[PDB]
Amino acid sequence: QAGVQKVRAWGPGLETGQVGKSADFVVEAIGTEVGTLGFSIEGPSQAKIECDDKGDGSCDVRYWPTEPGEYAVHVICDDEDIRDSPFIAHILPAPPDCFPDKVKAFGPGLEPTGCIVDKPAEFTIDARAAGKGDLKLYAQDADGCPIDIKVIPNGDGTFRCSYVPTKPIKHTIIISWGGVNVPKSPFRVNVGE
Ligand SMILES: [K+]
Repeated sequence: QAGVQKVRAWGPGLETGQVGKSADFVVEAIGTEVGTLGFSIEGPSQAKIECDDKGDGSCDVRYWPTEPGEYAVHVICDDEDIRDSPFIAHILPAPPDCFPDKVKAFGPGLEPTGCIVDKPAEFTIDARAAGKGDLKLYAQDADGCPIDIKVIPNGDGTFRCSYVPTKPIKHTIIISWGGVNVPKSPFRVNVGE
């Protein structure tokens, strides 16, 4: 097994976030089982890290940095860090004008079911209630491939998004605002076909 990468972590919490909001990311395991893994956090607060198994070979991991600054996120497979562990995340003070919980995202292209290969998967993002922030999307299929999402701002605080899935496998989409995961996200989408 010197040719295959057993474990992948990706998402906003690996890079960034905001005091008082949760820092979230996703971990996919192929080789060993999902509860085989450890996590620890090094930083200016004793953020409590928490793994949440989705049953499909992946989990939603999230922690709560109650202090601004630089945290080291460790993702461990048999007492060793995985490829890019640790992860340095810079947590920001909470801006008084950013509201990630208010972002709402929806569309056939974010639904668990119904999406089919080689056809456009579409959705919208409505940040009109969400105050000042940066939109950032992270997206991978289960084979670990990046998914390129077209995102066009309508201008009014609303976004048309689309991708064309290429294989009948899981595609996971994470949406963040102000560097913080939005409610309902990550979206696990079976591209059937
Ligand atoms: K790293």
